[PDB]
This record gives sequence, structure tokens and C-alpha cells, in this order.
Amino acid sequence: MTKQEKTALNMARFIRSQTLTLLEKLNELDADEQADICESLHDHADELYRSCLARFGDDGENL
Amino acid sequence: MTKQEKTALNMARFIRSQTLTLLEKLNELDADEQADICESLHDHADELYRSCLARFGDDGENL
Repeated sequence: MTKQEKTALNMARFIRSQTLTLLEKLNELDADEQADICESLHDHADELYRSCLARFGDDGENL
Repeated sequence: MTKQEKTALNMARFIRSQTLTLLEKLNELDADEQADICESLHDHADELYRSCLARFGDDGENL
């Protein structure tokens, strides 16, 4: 339906975004450390996302 | 100490709880696979909290 399915898909996609902006802020605080861990989180945020696309991959009914 | 440390810390802690709510709700939204990954993401997000508590040692969720 591309409805709620995308909503969940948006949440996972959103966390990835927070992790991106997190990377940023961490770099501001010379948090090299947290930055690495943040990119790993970035990927895993996508692990959630891509998988949310595996299920909610009905992104197409909306034209 | 500096509120920036606090904001960073809070975003890590945020993603942890956020992802928590996604594990359950996506599970409920029949997206258990995403729930699984949300569990790993749940604590991986917390890795930033841990590392932020290390580098910053800044906490104090209050106004």
C-alpha cells in the first residue's frame, strides 16, 4: 500500500539520518571514537532500513 | 559537561530508545525481521551512548 509500510521504512531511514548528523556533531567534539562507532551505527541503521525495504519494499503503488 | 556533550550523549541515548520502540512496534506491524535488526541497532546505538559517556562523561538529563 506504500502507506504505513513506508512509515516504518521512514523511521529506519530516519535513524540513519540521525546517525549521519550524529557523525557530524561527534566530529565537532573530536569524538573520532564515537565517529567510527557512529558510522558502524550508520550502516546498521541501514541494516534496519534495507531490511525494512525487504519487507516494505512495496514502494511503487505510489505513482 | 558542555551542553554539546550532553546533546551528543542524548542523541545516542535517543536512538537507543527510538530503536527500542521500533523493535516492538515493527514486530507488531509484522516486521519481526526488522525487529531483530532493531535489537542489534538498539544496543549498537547505545554503543554511542557508552563511548559518549567515556569521552564526555557528561550526563544529567534535566532542565
